[PDB]
Amino acid sequence: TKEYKDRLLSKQFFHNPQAFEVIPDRRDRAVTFGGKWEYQRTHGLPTVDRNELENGWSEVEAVTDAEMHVIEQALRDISGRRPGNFIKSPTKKNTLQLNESWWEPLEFGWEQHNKEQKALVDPTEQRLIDSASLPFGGKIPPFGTTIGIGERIREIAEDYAKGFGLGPHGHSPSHDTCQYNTLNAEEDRVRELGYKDALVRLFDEKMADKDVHQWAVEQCADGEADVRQLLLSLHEWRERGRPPSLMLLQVLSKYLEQEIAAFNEGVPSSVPKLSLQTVDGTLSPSGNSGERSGTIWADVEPTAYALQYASQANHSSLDEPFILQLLKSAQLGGRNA
Amino acid sequence: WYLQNILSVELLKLPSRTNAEKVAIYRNQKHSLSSKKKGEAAQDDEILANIIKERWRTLEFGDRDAGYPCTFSDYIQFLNEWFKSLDEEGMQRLREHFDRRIRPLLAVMSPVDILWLEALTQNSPHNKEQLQRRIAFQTSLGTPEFFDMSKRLRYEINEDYKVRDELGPELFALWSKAPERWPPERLSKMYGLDFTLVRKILVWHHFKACYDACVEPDWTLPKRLFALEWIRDVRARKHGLFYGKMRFAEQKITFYSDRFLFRDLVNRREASYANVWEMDDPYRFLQTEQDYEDYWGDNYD
Amino acid sequence: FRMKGGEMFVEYKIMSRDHRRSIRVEDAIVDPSVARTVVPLSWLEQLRSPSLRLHTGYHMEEAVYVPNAILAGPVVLSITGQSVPVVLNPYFVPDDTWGIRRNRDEWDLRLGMDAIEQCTLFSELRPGGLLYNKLPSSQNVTRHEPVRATLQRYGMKCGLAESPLVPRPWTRMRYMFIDELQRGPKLTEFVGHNPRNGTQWRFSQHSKYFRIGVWRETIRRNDMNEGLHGHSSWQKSPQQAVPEVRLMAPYP
Amino acid sequence: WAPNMEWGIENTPSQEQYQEHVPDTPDADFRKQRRIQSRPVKWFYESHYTRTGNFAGFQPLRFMQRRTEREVRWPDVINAAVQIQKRKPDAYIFKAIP
Amino acid sequence: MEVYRRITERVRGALWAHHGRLMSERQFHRILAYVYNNKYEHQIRFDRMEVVGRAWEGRVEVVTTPAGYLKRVRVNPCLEELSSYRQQQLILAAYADACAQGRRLMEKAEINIYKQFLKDLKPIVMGIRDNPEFYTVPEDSVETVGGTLHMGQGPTPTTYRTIPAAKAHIPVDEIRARQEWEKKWLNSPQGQSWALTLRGKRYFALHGPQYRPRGAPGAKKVTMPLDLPAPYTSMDERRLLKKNWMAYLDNKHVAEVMWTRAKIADREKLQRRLQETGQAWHRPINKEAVSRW
Amino acid sequence: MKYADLELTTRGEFPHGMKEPGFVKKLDQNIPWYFSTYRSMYHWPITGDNWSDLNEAEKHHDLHMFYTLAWWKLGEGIFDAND
Amino acid sequence: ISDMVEDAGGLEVVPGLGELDAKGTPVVPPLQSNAHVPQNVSFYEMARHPWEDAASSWRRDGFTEGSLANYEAQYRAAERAVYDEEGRGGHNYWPSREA
Amino acid sequence: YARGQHPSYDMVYAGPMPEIFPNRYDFRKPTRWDFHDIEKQGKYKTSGPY
Amino acid sequence: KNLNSWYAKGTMRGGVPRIYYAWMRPGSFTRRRFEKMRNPFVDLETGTSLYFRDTRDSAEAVAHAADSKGLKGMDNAIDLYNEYRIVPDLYPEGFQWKHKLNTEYNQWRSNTWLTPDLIPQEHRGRFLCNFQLNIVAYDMRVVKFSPKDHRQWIYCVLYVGSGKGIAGWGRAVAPSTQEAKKEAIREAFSNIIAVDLEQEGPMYPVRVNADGVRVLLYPAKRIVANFRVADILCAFGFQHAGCRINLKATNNPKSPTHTVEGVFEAVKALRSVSEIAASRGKVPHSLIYNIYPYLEEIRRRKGMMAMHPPGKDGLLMPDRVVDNRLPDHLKKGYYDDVYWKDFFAGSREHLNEPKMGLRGDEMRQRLESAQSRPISSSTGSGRRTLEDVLKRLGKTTKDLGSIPIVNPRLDIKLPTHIKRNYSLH
Amino acid sequence: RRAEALWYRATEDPYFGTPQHTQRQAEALLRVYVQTKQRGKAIDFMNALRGSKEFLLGSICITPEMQESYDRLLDTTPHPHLLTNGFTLESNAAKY
Repeated sequence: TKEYKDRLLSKQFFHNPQAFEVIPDRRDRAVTFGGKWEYQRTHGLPTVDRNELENGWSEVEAVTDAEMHVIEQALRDISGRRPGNFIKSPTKKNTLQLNESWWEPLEFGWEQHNKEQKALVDPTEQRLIDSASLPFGGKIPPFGTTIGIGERIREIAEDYAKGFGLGPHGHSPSHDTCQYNTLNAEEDRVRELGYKDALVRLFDEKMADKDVHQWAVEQCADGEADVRQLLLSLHEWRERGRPPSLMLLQVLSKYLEQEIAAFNEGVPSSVPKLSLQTVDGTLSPSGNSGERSGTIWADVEPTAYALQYASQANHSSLDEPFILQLLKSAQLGGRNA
Repeated sequence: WYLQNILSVELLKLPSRTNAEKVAIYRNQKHSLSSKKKGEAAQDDEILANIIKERWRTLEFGDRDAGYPCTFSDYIQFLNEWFKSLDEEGMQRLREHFDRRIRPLLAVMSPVDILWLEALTQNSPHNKEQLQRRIAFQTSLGTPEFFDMSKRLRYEINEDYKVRDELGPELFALWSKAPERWPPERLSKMYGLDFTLVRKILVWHHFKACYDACVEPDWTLPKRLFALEWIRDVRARKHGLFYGKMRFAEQKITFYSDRFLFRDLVNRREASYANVWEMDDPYRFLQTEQDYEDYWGDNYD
Repeated sequence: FRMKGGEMFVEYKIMSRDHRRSIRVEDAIVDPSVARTVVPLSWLEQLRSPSLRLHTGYHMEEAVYVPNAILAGPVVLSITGQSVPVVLNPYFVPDDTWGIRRNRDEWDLRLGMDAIEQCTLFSELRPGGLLYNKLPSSQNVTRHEPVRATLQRYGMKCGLAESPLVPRPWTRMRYMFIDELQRGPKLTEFVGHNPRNGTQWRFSQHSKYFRIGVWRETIRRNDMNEGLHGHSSWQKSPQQAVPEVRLMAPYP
Repeated sequence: WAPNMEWGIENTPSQEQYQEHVPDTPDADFRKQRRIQSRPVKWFYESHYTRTGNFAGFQPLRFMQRRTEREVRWPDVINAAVQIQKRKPDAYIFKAIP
Repeated sequence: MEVYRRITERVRGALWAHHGRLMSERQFHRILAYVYNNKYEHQIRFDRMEVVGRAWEGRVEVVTTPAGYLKRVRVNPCLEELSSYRQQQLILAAYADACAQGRRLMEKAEINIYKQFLKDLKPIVMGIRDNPEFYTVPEDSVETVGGTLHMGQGPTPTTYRTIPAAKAHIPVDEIRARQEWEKKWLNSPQGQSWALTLRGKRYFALHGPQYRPRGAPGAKKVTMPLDLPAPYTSMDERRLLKKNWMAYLDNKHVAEVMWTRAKIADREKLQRRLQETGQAWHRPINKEAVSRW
Repeated sequence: MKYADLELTTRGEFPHGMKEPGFVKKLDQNIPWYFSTYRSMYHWPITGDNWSDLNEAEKHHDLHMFYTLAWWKLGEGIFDAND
Repeated sequence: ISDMVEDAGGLEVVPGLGELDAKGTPVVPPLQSNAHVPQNVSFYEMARHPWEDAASSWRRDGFTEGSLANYEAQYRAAERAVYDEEGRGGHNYWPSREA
Repeated sequence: YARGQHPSYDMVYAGPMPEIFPNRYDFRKPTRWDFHDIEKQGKYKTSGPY
Repeated sequence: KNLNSWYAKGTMRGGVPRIYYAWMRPGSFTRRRFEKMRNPFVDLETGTSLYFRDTRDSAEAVAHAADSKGLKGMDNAIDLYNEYRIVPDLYPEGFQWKHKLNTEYNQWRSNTWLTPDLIPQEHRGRFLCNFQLNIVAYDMRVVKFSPKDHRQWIYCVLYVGSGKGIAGWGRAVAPSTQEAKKEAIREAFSNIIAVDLEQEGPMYPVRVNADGVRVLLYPAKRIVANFRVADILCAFGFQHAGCRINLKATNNPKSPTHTVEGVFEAVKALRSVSEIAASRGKVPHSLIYNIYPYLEEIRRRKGMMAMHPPGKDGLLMPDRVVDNRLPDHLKKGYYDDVYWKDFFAGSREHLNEPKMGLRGDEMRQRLESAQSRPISSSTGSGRRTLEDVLKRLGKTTKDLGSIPIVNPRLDIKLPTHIKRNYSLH
Repeated sequence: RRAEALWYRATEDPYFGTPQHTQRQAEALLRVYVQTKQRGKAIDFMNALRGSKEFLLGSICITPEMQESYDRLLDTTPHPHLLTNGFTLESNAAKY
């Protein structure tokens, strides 16, 4: 208030006047008529009267059991397992980039970012990192040799690659005993399945050579659907495996209807049948139990998806003249990398 | 030159932005998304201060007839008029300047950087050639980063409680409003550090705060926070006739059985207090006239 | 400490100097006009707590008039707001001539300048506080003056550090040097008998005993050389044993 | 408040502190790492309470030690560590003092 | 206390395992200190109020402060003659009854603590959760190196979604519209008249910040609720990686160990939940949920 | 202020302390134990409140800091706000 | 408890506390409590934010006024010149090198 | 306290008394063993630094 | 009443400086492995259930009958930073920064990195202490490689010490002066010894017996021992100690060898005070200032603070699934109301299609980052792609601002560019 | 500094010390500062006078002699930014 501000102004002024002037004279310090300890009756800010201090709080809303159920629901929702934190995929396992100057030579995710640039982009304008310029053969040096550069590199790579969270068996992956991925059984399983989807597999085997722009300007009539949006979700669903969007899924329901029936012939009463139904806009394949598309996987890593997918090379991932492309590929054989 | 390259800042110009630059730095600042490059993060104030650092770095000394801003005589003459001008508070601010900038380097000084040091004012050491030779050999023996004193203070232990976020007094205007209702124990929750270091932060905090309100500090706050330690120093002195502060090498060598603290612990679990302030007030230690004199002996008033 | 009508009412606890016997007073008046506390005589025995330092109850005990009263002391008052104890020699007036019983159970007890000169309540006295009104009349007090009139007749012109010559009062501490937050605890050697006698500083390389050792540590820099050249400040390492070395630093 | 403990650098005189007479110059006594020395009255300007006392209930170890022995038997140049003393020149050259 | 230690430990682990962001422990403890001062500010005035207990029929009247400080004991003189022991146990029972009452109010205000601190940690979990990039999986899914396999038990869950698939709808929008409805109201016929009615002056006071004079405590203006969109705000790992990678590794390492242990908490709370409602058994019988991995 | 355009040919060294020692071939005293054995009287750092009429400690610290800032060229082109 | 009573001033023996009167009422009116739940002691409306009034426990190192006015303003200008360059009211994603 | 139930605050509990304020930098005060020239430190002038 | 002043202690050794700790040893200074949960225990999950043992009885934990949810006190986490320090810190962290290598630490801070052949293998990158070598006494012993061939094997004793705490002594036999010196220095860095200098001396008489030399280290007011033994104790940093050997220097055997060996043997036999205490299971008076935060939190957990919420466990169990994950064509529009139009410009994790929404300029910038990948023959053509066309023009691949081409090195016609990139913008 | 230590020992001394400072001791200290020409000290001291307890009580006053002598010091003595009445020109300063 005015009282507070004024007591404060006199406090600051008699503590140092020369700061409250416009041409501040020299402020050397002189004696206090109180005694060598006048800070005892000058010190600290001014203090308010206590009854007002403690009472003068205006009544506060009783945020009620309603909002409480809301918020407790918020947390008991987020507490759920986000997917990969248990087993981090090479992208999060290798995205490391230390601001330290010893880190950048051994380009950390060199070979992984190479694999990603080889698989998921065109060979015509893209990068590739080399174990030649990379220090230790590009790979980490063995244990006994380097006086500790490779030591601390392995250790930072470890601690950035450690997986945390509960897994499907009920233990952090470094629990004392409950082992995971024993003899690489998880990548064994994920090979022996692959992340392969009925619906997009059928869309493939239907189009099977068409240019996506061609198919899209087909299925979108003049006013029926926007080619922008339908292309967008078409792609983001085709590669980078997602659940197909609402509009694109209905366009599929109409366009694939022949292959949809050919999938829906021999069902008995009880088995699943690929039913492109979007009763609720929940695209989670565990919400549909993986029927709105033929997906095992309730959420696939976009990039391991796209890795298997681009290894499925029926798409024209090589713009070359064709007989040359196949001649080079055959002659340079199966070890072409 | 000083007015020019320090106080006449407007005569400085920054790298003028492009508009893709403006929009994109806005877009990757006002929301830091995933997987950003490291090229969007160098701010214009850090850039202004780095440019002034380069100004002071490339200031050179010699007769001003050449392209030089000034000679050693000109510069130290200005220094002398100024250092005579300095009053108390001027000298507080200057000695803090020394303490934060130079003084931490005097301990990391090296007989390797004698060349670079004399380079600062462009002096010429007596053996400049024998130096350049060996100093080059030593600087060869270690990484170019391992020997540049421009980068020998770049890590701080306990990187979570930095000092840049304590120059604003935590809940300042709540304990500047009744510092009898606000002991150290109400804010010793604000820092997840050891207890002694937390009280140490708190007293430095009250100081930053009183200084900034430009009011007199209460130099009895360190005493009122470390009263136990205060009286223990007083009795340590009175016992072993020394002055200063007691160091752990002088402590008693009593070994307490595993559960010495049960008596104190039940007295603490049961003792309730008429209200909060009797529960925690700074004179809950002081029990006898010996305690009160060992406390207020320093305070002859 | 509160005002209900400007007049200040402090809460304190009067205590025998040994804090053995104590008597609280909820809301007492603060008149910066009587230079002594006037408590009722009945407490001369409630707070007479005969300790050793004070053989009898108090130290000073003198029949005074204002003879009405017994001026007694020293009694350790402690005001709620303040953390410093306020030691007084209160007048102990009897309740007969001066029936201090104002209302039902109230008392009409007032805290004196004898105290306000020891509390942070003093800052309420220099013009601007809550007691500069009630201050008695004298030439250094204009009663109803504007506080700003007094500050400007003394030399108030602008804000605090408004004109840019006066530094900012909050760059006054651009850094608090708390050693375990920043770069660890110093390496503390001594040259002497003790930590408190000897000094921080080893003897520089220029000593008579160190120059052979420094010459060797120069030319044969890779073998290990006997000498006192180590107990010097100049050392072979890039790191010289100059004081306040932070031995646990992350990056030295 | 610290006492004025005995056998400081300042308390002690020469023939005790060092082992030669050393002038008591009130100006520029470099050996006491001292620059000037205004000598106002001992206890006049300090406050009165600070006059805590004079402690000397310990050993003047610079000057006299308990159980003195030649630190190093060989060579003969060593006594106890309380025999600090510079070198005595041969026949003493006495200038004329202006 | 450990309710809010558990809560914020799980929120820490959240804002990291749900987004590559770290909360600054400066903040982590500013939160707990705000709850602790919540409790100090309750306890303050709780110590200006009384609870009165009374022993048999009300013969012993014990006057107490809700924290449990016995202040007075008015006794019936038919109790002075019981004994020394039975006097003790009777005043003790009267104390105990008063303590029951005070602790009844103490727990009636600790729910207010829960609720203010909850309104506090709202915009933080609402930050991590009420953004287009917020998604979980079913807790039964065998999360594989490349994604999430499926569950086998209890088919067809009900995947919710807390967010409008439409354009963005944020609380700042809702509150600005709240004041606009308030504005149109205080313009409207029932508006301007109810505002001159007590029901309106009461609302104005108990909820009008912009009307606090120069000096009054409290919000001195109107505030939009807070916005902390995690997946669109690198919180601390930026600063940590810039300054030093050591602090980065350990700060993220703690956040991860914290979420890991809140997971272990859900796991053992579930474990008892099952041994309660008959799902599980008191000693391992189903090893192949651990031994086939 | 108070300017006169004087000159200076020999500045000191940089008082970094670590200026080489003038090397010597032999020692005038071939006794090394004398550096290990030399006691002295005590350096009582504070006697009572360490008050002295001239400000003998603060003054000297200021006069050392002054010239060391001079030689260090105020010590800020090295780094002040590179952070 | 015996010492809680002592420091509580001993038992004040008041005759006839819970003893009832013929008409069923008690003599010596009982002691009455004044306790409830405090309704204005949310700590957040207390230790609020310093410059804005968002009274909670979250730190947000804000931006100075001016360095947000000019900042955001010229961001708006730069966006209106990059994305909508020819001033037709249309946001052209493909402005020229010069825009 | 008289009863013996007070929560004892003794000096066993007293933590370290930390150097709250950095004292002042201790610049190397010159001695008779810091003489750039082995001449002033003879056997005939210097018997020790102080 | 202790007329031993603490203010007059310690025997001055001239210039020899000995370290003193302000409060506690620099090892036990830092506690990252315990404030930051970097330990085998936090890793190995077992036992993290106990922090939530309280949920044994669901009704009880919701009821909060006893505040004692904590494994060790009132809370699961009460004084995790102080109270646990009460235990004699026998095995302290020490120096644990991997900021710069062990090698570069040893190198910046020690005169041993200069002398690599000297430190044996174990200690190599370790030390941060400037070791002063003091060569006690060389000798010469004839070595008979054969009856006819004899060599002069000089035999050194030396002690490499720094009063900062660390000092070992090595004796060696080798044919030459400097080779025996090096051999002994490496044997010393093998026999390195340290000392808990928190007590700045022995706190009880250590009566050891080295290889024939009866040693007694005892407490004195100040280092009162031989010139050699005293410089050894100062090489350890003992301010208050005193060693006596054989009872007197006429008592045989005496030799520089036996003296160095005996004193180092005694300093080895010495036990720390914290180690003495812990060995007796007892809390040392010195460290009880750590339980004072916990004692105070006891005394201040009265009433409201001990009051724990009713029914609120803090464990808000998993129940359902949430998916705010929108289709990318939609999140491309989602924040357009709330933040800048096209929020999601270029986050790969966010936008499942990584390129969409961007203006061609920023895409060109991604491409400027990207480099020229080699051209196989099929890809190589006598046609001049806009790459070399704009090379010949020299202007820029960033000049074509209005032209919706973004990647000129694509061998696709102008509309083929604009169609492969029409889906996006 | 000697007169300052005298002033404080006059406050404190139990035998010869006076509880409230006398306008004699105050004017005497003023004239000490006026003697040794301490600009900043004299300013702070006049201010701490304006703020004392004795001043406020009106027991100790700033005499006309005090005001005029202190003003004369603040004139003769040199300012850090300003020319004070008491700067004597140099005919040669036209050099610069």
